[PDB]
Amino acid sequence: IPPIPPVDFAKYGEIEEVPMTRLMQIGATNLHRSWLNVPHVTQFESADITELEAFRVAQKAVAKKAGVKLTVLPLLLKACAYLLKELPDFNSSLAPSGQALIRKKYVHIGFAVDTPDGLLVPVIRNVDQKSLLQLAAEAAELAEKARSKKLGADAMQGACFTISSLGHIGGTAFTPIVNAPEVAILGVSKASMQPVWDGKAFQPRLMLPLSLSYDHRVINGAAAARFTKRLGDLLADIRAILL
Amino acid sequence: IPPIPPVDFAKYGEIEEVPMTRLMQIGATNLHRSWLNVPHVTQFESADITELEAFRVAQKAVAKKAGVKLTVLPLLLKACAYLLKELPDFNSSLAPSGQALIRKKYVHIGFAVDTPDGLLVPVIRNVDQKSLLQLAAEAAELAEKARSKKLGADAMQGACFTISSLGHIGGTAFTPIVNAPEVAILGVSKASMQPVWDGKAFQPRLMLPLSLSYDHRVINGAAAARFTKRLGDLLADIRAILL
Amino acid sequence: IPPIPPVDFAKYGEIEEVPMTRLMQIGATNLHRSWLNVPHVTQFESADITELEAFRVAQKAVAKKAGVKLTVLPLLLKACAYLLKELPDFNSSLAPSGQALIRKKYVHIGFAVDTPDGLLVPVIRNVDQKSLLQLAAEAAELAEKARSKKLGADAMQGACFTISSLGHIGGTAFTPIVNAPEVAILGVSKASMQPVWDGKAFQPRLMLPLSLSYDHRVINGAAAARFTKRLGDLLADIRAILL
Ligand SMILES: CC(C)(COP(=O)(O)OP(=O)(O)OC[C@H]1O[C@@H](n2cnc3c(N)ncnc32)[C@H](O)[C@@H]1OP(=O)(O)O)[C@@H](O)C(=O)NCCC(=O)NCCSO
Ligand SMILES: CC(C)(COP(=O)(O)OP(=O)(O)OC[C@H]1O[C@@H](n2cnc3c(N)ncnc32)[C@H](O)[C@@H]1OP(=O)(O)O)[C@@H](O)C(=O)NCCC(=O)NCCSO
Ligand SMILES: CC(C)(COP(=O)(O)OP(=O)(O)OC[C@H]1O[C@@H](n2cnc3c(N)ncnc32)[C@H](O)[C@@H]1OP(=O)(O)O)[C@@H](O)C(=O)NCCC(=O)NCCSO
Repeated sequence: IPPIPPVDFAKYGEIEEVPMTRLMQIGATNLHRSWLNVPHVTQFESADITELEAFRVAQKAVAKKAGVKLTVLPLLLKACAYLLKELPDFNSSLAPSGQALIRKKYVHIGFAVDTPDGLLVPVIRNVDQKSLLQLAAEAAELAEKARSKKLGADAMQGACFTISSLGHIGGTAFTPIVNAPEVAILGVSKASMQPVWDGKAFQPRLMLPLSLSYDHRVINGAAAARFTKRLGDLLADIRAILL
Repeated sequence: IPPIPPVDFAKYGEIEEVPMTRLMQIGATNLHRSWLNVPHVTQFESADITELEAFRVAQKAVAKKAGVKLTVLPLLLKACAYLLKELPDFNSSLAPSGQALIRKKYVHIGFAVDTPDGLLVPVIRNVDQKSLLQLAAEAAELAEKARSKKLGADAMQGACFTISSLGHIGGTAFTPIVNAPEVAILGVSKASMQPVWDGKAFQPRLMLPLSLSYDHRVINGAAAARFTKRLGDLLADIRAILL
Repeated sequence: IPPIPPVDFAKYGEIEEVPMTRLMQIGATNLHRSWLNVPHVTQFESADITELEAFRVAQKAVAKKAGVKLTVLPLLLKACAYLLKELPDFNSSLAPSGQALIRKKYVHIGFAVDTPDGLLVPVIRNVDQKSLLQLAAEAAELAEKARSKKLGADAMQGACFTISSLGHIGGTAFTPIVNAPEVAILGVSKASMQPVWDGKAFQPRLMLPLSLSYDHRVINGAAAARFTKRLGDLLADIRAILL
């Protein structure tokens, strides 16, 4: 690939060189490798989490008794685990021959944590088997280890899918980069109150923005529009996961 | 381009290898080729199809008498053909010297069909010369041949522009990949009722999400913001095509 | 990278070859170089410019007396200069060793101008030191020189960040390409009246669509969600820049 020509940046004013941490560098190399290997598409959707939110907030007592804080992330993790089992193509990777998919029968899910030194993506194993407060507690433990640089490589391996959550900061949508050899990544942005038409008038519903980026060699657009659609349905009524 | 390192995925759980159809593989190779050759931008827009819809639905009788089903796709196809003639840069391809555009004086348009074996994009020739019920009928014939694997290569060649429609499934917007050597692709997502300000109060209008991805070497951003804008205008009043 | 196979386009109809200007070609080569080097993410946001607009429109008299026309671009330029100093990572470039950032202590900002021959991006130097009517006047001078092909290379060098504005044409959002070796680019689309919930009811606020694309090797997603968030806040009350 052509390189970018070097520029004497100090011609224009005062410059200062600050160096990258090895995590940045590792991170930089991996994203570039994914960017060049994966033909990326992003499918955007909005889920009505009006009732999910009222549940989350009413279980605050139980959550405080268990020592966990229940945010939207354990709820996303449960729903995606369920879906990764209903739509296995999303749970798989392109074999190195380029002529097969390796379907994973397990569901481990990574989530992006933002630390001073760079990005880490700890993995929760067998997300499909834990409950909302287990996932709540583990998510929190892995994030504090990540931030403390006390997270060990054992816990950043073997993920099938990644959730990248910026809802705590802001934003309307974004287009995340697939962590190859995974095939998809859900980005989550900030929930807003919005008018949603009911057939007769607009009702304020609390809408969660979802951005699913995917590897188009493996996933075609209708399958991904279908994934986001089912996720939007599961989050509108999480009791459907009981069925 | 660096490859992605192989991972023993079976360390983490049970795996199963399922193979890709030759269509997937063909598809995979082509998208990767487009991804690396085309600097992609996506321009998003929403068109008010409140009146277009009421027309579509009122002509249901005529459509049933002709045996066709009239969806939004023949209407998109007519409007894009008209526009591909008003803005010829969108109707062209970058010559292999890299120093010229080959302007096509014809309008043939492909549309993405989703089949069990992978994606096919049949082509309707001379879209600019057929009527809404001709395009309606041909679209339907080509899609059933595509699904029946009875579509023959003659009909997947010489397209100038592609429409990729997921409105039947869901979604807010997405970023399609340009089918090189074409220069643009319109993605269409699901229409929603939305509040649109009239100067004094918000009115429910039925809004169609459009995502136009384009080859930025050939098309600059203002030309594409202008294409989506004119398309939004043509769909708001399709009688302007008579002018 | 594999090339795209040549197609005899004249099999399908009449073709015409028209050639690219040297600006297109230069432009084409640079975008391709950026596309392959930068792993791109776009973060979308909306800023409430209801009060900013009423200010802009009330200062029309002062502006007419100074000979300038004050649009939203000098206001974007001031706010981004302020922010490029609060968040210096956005004001920097990846050193050629790939292991350091070169932090620029200056703020010069480029803006995309659309001319018949192709795209030019003149640079305003030391944006952080000029006022709204200085930036208003210079922006206008550089754009008319650009359009007159009388802009000279001196003025297209040493930029730290680019603003690409299509608000004058239309569109909901788009994903611009980073001008390497810069690390981010703000795209601006058309402002719309929109319902924004106040805790009790929806209020029409005039919303500006922002699309920030960035070089993910250098900028991680939470930093960019934070940049767009602060910009949305500065534009909601530009007096915060006085603080
Ligand atoms: C650890 C975590 C992954 C997840 O955090 P979390 O458990 O959702 O929440 P948190 O950080 O504790 O913040 C929680 C508050 O914000 C709220 N919030 C979280 N998601 C929200 C959403 N999507 N919408 C609105 N509000 C949200 C929580 O519900 C919570 O409310 P209270 O303060 O009232 O309890 C996140 O802190 C993080 O670091 N994200 C970084 C992701 C990233 O950097 N991606 C970059 C790569 S881009 O390809
Ligand atoms: C054949 C077709 C292209 C087009 O189908 P179509 O003719 O528009 O409609 P359909 O499939 O018959 O479904 C029609 C129903 O959904 C509705 N629908 C279609 N577009 C709609 C839209 N954009 N918004 C809302 N509803 C829509 C129709 O109007 C119709 O309504 P009724 O059932 O009441 O008549 C589509 O079936 C298909 O396979 N699309 C796949 C595209 C794709 O996979 N892209 C992937 C690559 S991503 O880069
Ligand atoms: C010179 C300029 C950069 C900026 O123009 P400007 O100073 O904002 O405004 P303008 O062109 O004079 O048009 C101004 C009118 O549109 C309005 N307008 C500008 N931005 C607006 C916005 N974001 N929302 C709504 N309206 C807007 C102005 O406020 C102004 O209103 P009046 O006519 O009532 O005064 C632009 O003309 C241009 O050429 N943009 C091209 C960008 C581009 O091509 N990008 C492509 C690469 S894509 O990666």
